[PDB]
Amino acid sequence: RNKMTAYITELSDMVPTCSAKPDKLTILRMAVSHMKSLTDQELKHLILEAADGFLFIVSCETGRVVYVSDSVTPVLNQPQSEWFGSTLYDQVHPDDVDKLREQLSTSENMGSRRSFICRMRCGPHFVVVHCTGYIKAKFCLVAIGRLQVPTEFISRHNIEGIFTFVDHRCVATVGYQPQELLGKNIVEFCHPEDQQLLRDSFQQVVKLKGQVLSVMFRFRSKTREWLWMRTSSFTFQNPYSDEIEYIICTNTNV
Amino acid sequence: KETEVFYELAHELPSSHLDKASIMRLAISFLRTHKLLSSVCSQMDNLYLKALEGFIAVVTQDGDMIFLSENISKFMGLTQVELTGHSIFDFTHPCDHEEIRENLTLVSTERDFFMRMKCTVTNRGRTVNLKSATWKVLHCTGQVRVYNLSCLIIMCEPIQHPSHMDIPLDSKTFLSRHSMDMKFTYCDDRILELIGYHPEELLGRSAYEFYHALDSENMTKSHQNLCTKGQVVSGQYRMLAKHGGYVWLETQGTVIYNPRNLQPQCIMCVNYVLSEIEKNDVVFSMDQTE
Ligand SMILES: O=S1(=O)N=C(Nc2cccc(F)c2N2CCCC2)c2c(F)cccc21
Repeated sequence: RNKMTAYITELSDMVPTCSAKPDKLTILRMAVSHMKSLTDQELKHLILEAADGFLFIVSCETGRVVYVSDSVTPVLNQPQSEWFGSTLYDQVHPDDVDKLREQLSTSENMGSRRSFICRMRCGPHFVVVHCTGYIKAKFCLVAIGRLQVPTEFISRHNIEGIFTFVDHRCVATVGYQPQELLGKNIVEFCHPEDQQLLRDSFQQVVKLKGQVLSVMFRFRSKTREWLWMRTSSFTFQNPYSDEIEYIICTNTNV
Repeated sequence: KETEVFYELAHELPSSHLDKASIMRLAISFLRTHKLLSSVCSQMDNLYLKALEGFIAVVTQDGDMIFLSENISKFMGLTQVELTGHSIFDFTHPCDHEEIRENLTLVSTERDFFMRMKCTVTNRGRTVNLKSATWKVLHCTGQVRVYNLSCLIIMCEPIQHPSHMDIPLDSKTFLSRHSMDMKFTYCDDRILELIGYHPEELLGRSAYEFYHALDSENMTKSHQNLCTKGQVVSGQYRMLAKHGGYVWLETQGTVIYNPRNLQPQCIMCVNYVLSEIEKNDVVFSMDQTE
């Protein structure tokens, strides 16, 4: 009984002209009148609010869009004048048309559904868009496309200390091409005076699993220069087995 | 004499077989949702709903599901009428509740998470009573919005099970099997045409050695989700290509269970190739050095 009374008072609050307390039999009739006094676009608004998506109907034959909603402007910063009168291939990264051809094909898949990711041009700037839709009536695609969320270089090593991954910024920081660091141990590029130090660091990073340790040593550049370098390093662990996949270092000059 | 106005409320409710408490619940939830919609804002609803691969959920800061789109049954079996007005915690996995709470409160308003919701529909398409309800992982993406009270407006998409695929897969997609270690145990031939690796030279290899380091934080996160809830959708990441460069990738991971001993057997991954090989002139790992 308490919950039905609470429902009655809540419905009394939700009706304006009623809050301005008429029974319950009366309260329901006031609510019915308020319902009679009052859709579809309310779904477009919730969808744009939740996923930053816009609806579009294109043609499965030529790709020409038969309808684009105004929601394409807050999503892609493009007016309906651009989309309308064009085809989806013109609004898509040139390396996706093949994919698009496979999705806009109705040779085997009607009323079938479609789900695919593609790069759409916005504002040349492209944004990743997840498109989910279905085939309709020759045939059209009704879909919704939604959006979604040098001083150093990163490197990966094995337990020994051998470069197994090098990010390109090394070319600017130490001068070597990535192929020149890959395959060789990091101790090889270290000043001998400092080598032991570096080794001790690589001996502790593994024994201090997951923790970050910072060593500093002289790195031999391609120009044969002793650049002082601060390497912060930690071991990466497999989330399921806790086994050490590799040692991740952030080699920073100065 | 009795009251038939209760039937008139269900008729003007945008109905017949409902108890009085349910009609109250639906009316009050509709009015609150309309208040929020007047807050956000200043036929084609069929197209907008049929084109969705998920359902819209407007949930208050206290967990009250004040709005659910009509297609929710199509993904969850539980209908719009059965759930509207009820707490989300009464229909989600307890181990996710706290996470749900963290996404319901509060400077940024974007929300992107994975929750486990009750599901009474089977892969056959039949609907099942509420007592036997499996857990379905929903990728929920949306916004927290303060209105005059705070709500969470999210789109909740299920992650298609790799066995039962209703969506046509284009040539830019390929499958890969993994252990819970994420080491490769099987891969499609298409990878050779898409990234350049032979499906055999990848077996027994840890997938953590083949993606660009800058994406690690993403991957591990996904992995944990994939091990905690059974399914996950990764962000956009880079897998290092065979002969230098990398390829952009988004994969849907699903933990497969052995139907006989009910044990986690493997992880199937549906990898969507998002681009051609980028920076193919640059080598990144030792595996790229032939
Ligand atoms: O580039 S990859 O070597 N990294 C892959 N995935 C991966 C790696 C580490 C942790 C993880 F959680 C994952 N997942 C992504 C979501 C499912 C699990 C992957 C893949 F799934 C297929 C092909 C090539 C690759």
